[PDB]
Amino acid sequence: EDLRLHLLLNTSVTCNDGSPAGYYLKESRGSRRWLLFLEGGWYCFNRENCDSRYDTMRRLMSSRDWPRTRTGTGILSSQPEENPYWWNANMVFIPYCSSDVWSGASSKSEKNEYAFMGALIIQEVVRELLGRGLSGAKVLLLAGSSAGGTGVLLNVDRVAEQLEKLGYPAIQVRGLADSGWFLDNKQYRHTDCVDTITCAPTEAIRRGIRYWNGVVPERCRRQFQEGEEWNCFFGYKVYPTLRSPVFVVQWLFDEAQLTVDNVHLTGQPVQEGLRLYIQNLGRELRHTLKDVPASFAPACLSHEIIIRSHWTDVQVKGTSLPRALHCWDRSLHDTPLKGCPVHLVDSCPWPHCNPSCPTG
Ligand SMILES: Cc1ccccc1OCC(=O)Nc1ccc2[nH]nnc2c1
Ligand SMILES: *[C@@H]1O[C@H](CO)[C@@H](O)[C@H](O)[C@H]1NC(C)=O
Repeated sequence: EDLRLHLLLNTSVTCNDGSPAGYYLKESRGSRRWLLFLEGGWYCFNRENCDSRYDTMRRLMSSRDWPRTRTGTGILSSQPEENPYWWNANMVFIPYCSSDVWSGASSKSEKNEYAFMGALIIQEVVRELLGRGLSGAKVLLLAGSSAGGTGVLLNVDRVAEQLEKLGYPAIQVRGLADSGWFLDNKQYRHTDCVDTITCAPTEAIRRGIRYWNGVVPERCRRQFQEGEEWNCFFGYKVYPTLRSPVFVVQWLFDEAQLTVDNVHLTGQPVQEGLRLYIQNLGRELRHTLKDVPASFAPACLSHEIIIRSHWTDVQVKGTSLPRALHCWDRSLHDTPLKGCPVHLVDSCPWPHCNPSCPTG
């Protein structure tokens, strides 16, 4: 009940169906910390699959049925028992209603059945919050899970630039990308992109960018250039182009990654081909995080962590995620810290080799 809905006052910034986008807010009068969380929820990339999403996932495409309040959980909780890290922060939950991995900049019109405005929704939320206390902030942490985690990578630097051009260069913009660090790897079984379920992420995102009028960070765009902006949706490719500090949270054996790799576990014995596939996926993920100084990557088969009520339970090398985020805060005061690590990547090679992995 802690977060209260506000629909955007700028009615031109809309969910997929043209209804107003919005945000849920719980203010903390004492605090100059602001947490803006980007909800996840896959994406759609053509008329037919967006139509189907509108039938059975309408809250991800429309505000018409949104409730007036939401309960803050995990990193959005205001109870220190549940949220050791930022329980006293101003809390913002931004519903994902643009189906575009937070990248879109296109309105519904005579040529567009749907609006894809994810990148504009974030900018408009930031603008409207500045009159609600964000103008006094010292840190704005843009966080997100799954498609919202990818959205952090695509938008954190644009939020920084926006605040600079609005006259607030003192607000420190940082990112926390959870479960949004995907690999454009070989699938375990492969299909040509002939419909929605057969379309590999690289091809689905390439089509999505054109359907959404998707935008990516400027430095990444200049590296990959026209026709190749889909590359900037892959964390290991976009991360090195970013200037804002970003903490990366990623399960080594993410269930969404395995799904897009056409791996479906049943509990039956894993044979050698699939064993090597899974072990190689964990090794590749670990490799992409080698030069990411702020990261938390447990060897578990799971998906998302930061808004889960029991997010405090998982540890890597004996350090929980709330502790690692606290150590990250200390490291950004402006040399490593004794017993306060920020780079926590498991080295064991199979899901649940870490005993603190979520049970399910
Ligand atoms: C794949 C990919 C590559 C680069 C960037 C984003 C991305 O995808 C975002 C997402 O949200 N994906 C997703 C997949 C499978 C899922 N199963 N359940 N939720 C799921 C979400
Ligand atoms: C409303 O949003 C649109 C799209 O982002 C933007 O072009 C316009 O300037 C905004 N209007 C105001 C008053 O902020």
